[PDB]
Amino acid sequence: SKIKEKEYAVNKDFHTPKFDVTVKRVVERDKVGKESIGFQKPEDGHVFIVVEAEGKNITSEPMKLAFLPSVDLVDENDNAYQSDVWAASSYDVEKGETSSITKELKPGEVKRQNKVYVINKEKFDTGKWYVVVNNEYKEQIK
Ligand SMILES: [Cl-]
Repeated sequence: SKIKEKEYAVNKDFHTPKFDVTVKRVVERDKVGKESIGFQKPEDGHVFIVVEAEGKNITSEPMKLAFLPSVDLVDENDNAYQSDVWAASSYDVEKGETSSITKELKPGEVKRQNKVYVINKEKFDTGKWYVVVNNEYKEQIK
């Protein structure tokens, strides 16, 4: 139809030894970016699936960004998807998240970890989908 975006609220925090990972929402959309920096569109029959997430260092020492837990979009056949780093970057600027990130998070510091996937729309729309955190939690979004 004329519906450009469909949203799935999660709004849950998941505890891992070093980080509390919050998953805010998953968004199905036709494009990412800003008019100033240009827009990106997925190719025919595909959509961008955006998983908005963030991690908070809950230890008393700085921890490396490399240790942030994995957050993956997973289908009913257990295929876990790899984020499109370019689309994710456009989506980040789109949201005003424009600042190089640091290599470590400080104690109590929060770091955005938005993922953007390019998925077949029919597959996304007709199947069951989940967000898997640290290969430890499985949250069904649809
Ligand atoms: Cl805690």
